[PDB]
Amino acid sequence: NNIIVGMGEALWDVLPEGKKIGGAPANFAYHVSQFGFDSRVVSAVGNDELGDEIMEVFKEKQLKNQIERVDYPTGTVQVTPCYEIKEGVAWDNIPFTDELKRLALNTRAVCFGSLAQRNEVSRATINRFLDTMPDIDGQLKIFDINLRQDFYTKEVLRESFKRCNILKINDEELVTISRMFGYPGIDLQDKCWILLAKYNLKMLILTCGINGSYVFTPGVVSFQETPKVPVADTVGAGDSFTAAFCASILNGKSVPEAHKLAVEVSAYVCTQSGAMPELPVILKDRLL
Repeated sequence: NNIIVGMGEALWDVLPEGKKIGGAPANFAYHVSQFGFDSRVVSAVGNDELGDEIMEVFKEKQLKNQIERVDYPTGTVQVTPCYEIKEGVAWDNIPFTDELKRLALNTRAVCFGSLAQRNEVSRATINRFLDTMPDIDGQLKIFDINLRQDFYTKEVLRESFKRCNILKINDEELVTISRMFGYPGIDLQDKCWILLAKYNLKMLILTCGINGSYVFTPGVVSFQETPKVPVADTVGAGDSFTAAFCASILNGKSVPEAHKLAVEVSAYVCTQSGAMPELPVILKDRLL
């Protein structure tokens, strides 16, 4: 089966200058659909104006979804270089429905993060989705760990490492994990090797910002420099990386080919103001 799912938060980044849609899930779903995949955003919003607004934007972007309405406000991040991630919100309460069960059974690749597991309701839904979803036929379960503030526990991380088969992590988050799990003093690569082997990962993607990015597979490292481009805004670039990497791997590309496309896609997205720019056709051609 066939469907690619981005699952987690969907919210408004409410800046003094106005508000903007945010959420790694929708961004991943969007970018994977640029590469011809049938994608769904799985989240929840409130029966409120902000929720209606989100749903209209996704309609406008032609972004297909299985978003439920729940009895909690649509999520927001109040922005002040500082972020208040409002709690007790709709995306903390994504329900595990009969329909979501069926979606999980039919899902080819999913990407999920840590933030949307902070609350017991969404955490339970996410884990049940993953445990329902098959993986014996090359399906991808991508944990784009994305640590936010202090919204993570050791148990949430450990269970997610167990459920995923691809981890995407940055070099500072890798330091944090290594501290939590008792190997802080070793080499960067050795930290990655532990995670790759311990959790039987197909791949581990390590991003190091201006210092490039790595993809680890057993016995093999792929490394790419980060291009310097004229940044408009980096919003959505990391999600577009994950989406392009996913698309490439599912298309049958090698890891080095996937890694290269992911870097180029991220670089392009950084040149654009919004999180969901239409991708260049010459980058889409890479999956021919």
